[PDB]
Amino acid sequence: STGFPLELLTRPATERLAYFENYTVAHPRLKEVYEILMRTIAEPAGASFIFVYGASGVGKTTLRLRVEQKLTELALPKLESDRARVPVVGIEAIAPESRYFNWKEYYTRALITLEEPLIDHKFDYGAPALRRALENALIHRHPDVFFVDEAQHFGKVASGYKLQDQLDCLKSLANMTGILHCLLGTYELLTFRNLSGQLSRRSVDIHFRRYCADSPEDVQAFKSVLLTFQQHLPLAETPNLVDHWEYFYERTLGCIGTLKDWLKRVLSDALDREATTITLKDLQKRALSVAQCQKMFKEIQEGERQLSET
Amino acid sequence: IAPESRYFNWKEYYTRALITLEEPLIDHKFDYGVRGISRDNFGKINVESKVVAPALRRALENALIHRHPDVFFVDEAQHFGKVASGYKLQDQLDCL
Amino acid sequence: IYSEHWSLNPLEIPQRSRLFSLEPVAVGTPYAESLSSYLHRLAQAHCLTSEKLVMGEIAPLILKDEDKSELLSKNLSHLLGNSDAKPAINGMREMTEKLVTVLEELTMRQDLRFLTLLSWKGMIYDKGLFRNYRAWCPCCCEEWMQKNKTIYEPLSWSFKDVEFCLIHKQRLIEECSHCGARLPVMARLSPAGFCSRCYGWLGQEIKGEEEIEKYRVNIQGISELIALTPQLGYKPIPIELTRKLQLILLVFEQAIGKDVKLLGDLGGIMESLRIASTTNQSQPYHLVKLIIPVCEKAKISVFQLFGSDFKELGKILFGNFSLELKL
Amino acid sequence: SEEYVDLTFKLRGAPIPLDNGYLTYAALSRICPPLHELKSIGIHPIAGIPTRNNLLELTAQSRLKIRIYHQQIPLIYPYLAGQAFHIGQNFYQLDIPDYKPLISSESVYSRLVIIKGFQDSTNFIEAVQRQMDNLGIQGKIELLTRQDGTPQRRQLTINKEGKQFKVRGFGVKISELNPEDSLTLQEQGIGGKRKMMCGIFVPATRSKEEEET
Ligand SMILES: Nc1ncnc2c1ncn2[C@@H]1O[C@H](COP(=O)(O)OP(=O)(O)OP(=O)(O)O)[C@@H](O)[C@H]1O
Ligand SMILES: [Mg+2]
Repeated sequence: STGFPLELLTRPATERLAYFENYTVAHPRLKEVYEILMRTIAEPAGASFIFVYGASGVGKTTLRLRVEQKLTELALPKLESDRARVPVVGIEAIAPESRYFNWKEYYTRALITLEEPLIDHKFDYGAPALRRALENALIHRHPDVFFVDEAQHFGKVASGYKLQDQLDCLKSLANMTGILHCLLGTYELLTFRNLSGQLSRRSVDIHFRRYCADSPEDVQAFKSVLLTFQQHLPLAETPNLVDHWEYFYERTLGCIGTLKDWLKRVLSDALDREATTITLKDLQKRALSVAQCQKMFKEIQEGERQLSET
Repeated sequence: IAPESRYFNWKEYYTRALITLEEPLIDHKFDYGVRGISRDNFGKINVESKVVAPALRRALENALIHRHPDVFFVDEAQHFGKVASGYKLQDQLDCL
Repeated sequence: IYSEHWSLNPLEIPQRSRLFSLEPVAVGTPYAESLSSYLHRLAQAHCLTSEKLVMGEIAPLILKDEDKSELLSKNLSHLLGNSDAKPAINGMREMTEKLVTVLEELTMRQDLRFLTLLSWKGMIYDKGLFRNYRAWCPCCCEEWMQKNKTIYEPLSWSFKDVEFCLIHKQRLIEECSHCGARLPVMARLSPAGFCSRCYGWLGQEIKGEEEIEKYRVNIQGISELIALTPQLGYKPIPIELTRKLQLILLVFEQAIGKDVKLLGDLGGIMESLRIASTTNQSQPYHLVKLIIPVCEKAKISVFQLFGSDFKELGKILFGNFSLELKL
Repeated sequence: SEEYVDLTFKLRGAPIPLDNGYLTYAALSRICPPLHELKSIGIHPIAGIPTRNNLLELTAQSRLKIRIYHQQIPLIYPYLAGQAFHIGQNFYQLDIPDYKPLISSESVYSRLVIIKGFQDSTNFIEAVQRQMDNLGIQGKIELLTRQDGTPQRRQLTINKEGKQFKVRGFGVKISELNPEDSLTLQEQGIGGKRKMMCGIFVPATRSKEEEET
């Protein structure tokens, strides 16, 4: 249904905020990228990298969690028979405190995710020990995919050639276990996509395109997502949000996640004051700064220009 | 902390965050990660210089997720700007 | 608008194994992996020493009331009992029982009990069965490593009465060629095929030029005994084996009744079987001393003795001694 | 007649539930592997004096009785002669077995018969008649009734895995068989769940025994 459950009005503010926060909408770009990603996951076709770009807030993390959950439930009917068979593994890269990216931390965090026993103690049967342990764990536990969120933090190295050596280490990890690695990150990842033939052949590139204001179809889609967000806003009265579509697009750049968090802020502000409708000044209170929007627009424009290679 | 050297010391920041956050009564026995961090007789946790900074960071992560504070306040945050590499400002902010 | 509303709730998959679910090699065949070799393989797969993994996970489940962290900094003998140790851990001893139970619980696997002889507890006497010191066939290890195959120690190597590898016809070697010392089966770090002391190699093309026919019956019978346990599908019943022995005794008595000369060939075994059938049935029988010679004189393989039902066993015995009986 | 035998064991031990079919069958299969694959085998109900809590107190005449072809006894005798089994936490012991013949009688009876997909009494009578013709048997079908006269149903609780399934059956009394057909009936039986301690037929006096109480 287009409307939120009607008994939520009588429920406290926390319940309404929860219903709004765990609610997510499927816009055409998100569902298309979801189908493409799962088609590539089901049939890797010899490609070991599924690099996914996107603006800050297009829904990369949400798509990652959705794919993890759906693959988990797809595999669920057979995990009772076969143990040590973790369906999917998804971890987030850590920006390094030091100047260069740390790989011991990466390996030990991956081991922590796989519930490896006695990680700290370890041994080297010959960070080589941690790398070998991760390789063996990936071989035996048999994960279907391996998401690595925030892949831009991989290239936190002062050496231009070691920038691709990070992916070389990841690739050497991948081959001896044959586990798909679908990295997710911002437009900073574009300097890692197709460097060298090894990363140019076995890498499939998916672009989480945002909703640009040029194509009338994308403008109509943005208006429709505004309409469905308005109809799913848990308020006593439904505020008219489609009219200020230009204002909503100005401070969100078409990023649906930005719209979601901004509307969450406005809804929480209204609920704290026990209001029944959303005013323009309510949106103006929690709108993003003009300089911030300019900076993210510059970044995504540069990323789109770099990715515009045909 | 404004550092004596030209680099912000993330190890000192991590250990000070851990010691400041971990000051409730002794009843909470959380059993943090990493072997180098534990309580003592007087209740003030101790961290040896042998412990590497990233392990201390991971212990801080576990402590923060377990305690779940509403907000982490950092005063005079401009002290994060004491570096030598020009691009290192982005690295510091990315770490935070 | 769009009516699709996704839900990102977790799915709560069933609990995963604490340790990797490594398959045991050649289960049901005369070359099944020993429990010690399986422990070392699991340790190698986890990039941990066998000792370290032991007190990391098996010790808290075995040693019930101790501090696990305080257990992490000890010697393997505190829980394994190196005062005994020996390749006899592969047998039917109590520590073997609890170790197998803990291992099967950790990996929720259902075949580790076949990697030992606890299925024959109360059936086969423990003494005079297993070697005190580690043994190996260098040809087997060299062939396995050259063929990029998994290194392991078969159960047959752990027995005193198995000294030859039928595949390579090579006498088992109990001494490391490099350090000159004899390996204990359990150690801090003893990967299969490696010298547990000097880390030297133990796989070489050693030729066996002895009379292997003398021990052929023993080695083949023990191999059949190991290979048959996983194929039974149940825990053997002691009185089943006792009454099969009694049936063989009756067949022997009928054969002697038909032919007097066979008494000369079978008197000692007749007396031994009669004693074994007069003593308490729950008492185990000496494998190599009693059962293997008994089925040998009955011209029956150990596999046939422990696998076939009473009808098939009786029919084959009657045909073997040309009796006219029909059960 | 004598071509089939009823293996009887003097059974002693703890008191037993009155719907103990799967319990005793599983215990016997635990202590006798070949029992799990035989075809023409069946077990007679275990007699005794019942209790107030739907449990039976074993007496001197209480005994485990197994119907078997005489050409399959050596597959069962080793695993039961003198052997003991456990039902749950209760210990049960069997003595040296004795052999009893399959005697014909004018009328027969079965305590519990189940055929898949038949719960009503009328269609149950029709199905028992169908199996009755399939065996080349002649007789009349009656259902044992309670004090109320209502046909008496008995229930078997198969506790397979974590779950447990319910199968309901009727007591069937068939008379005017002629001794040859009577023997055929007692040996074949009706219901199929003879390993499940249901389908064995008995002379008609035990029907009176069960109808009194
Ligand atoms: N299509 C959507 N519908 C509803 N909420 C969404 C949608 N896409 C994103 N969000 C919201 O955005 C947040 C998740 O962050 P999001 O994926 O948008 O950021 P990202 O910049 O792509 O990722 P990251 O910064 O982790 O690389 C959540 O609050 C989620 O509810
Ligand atoms: Mg995100």
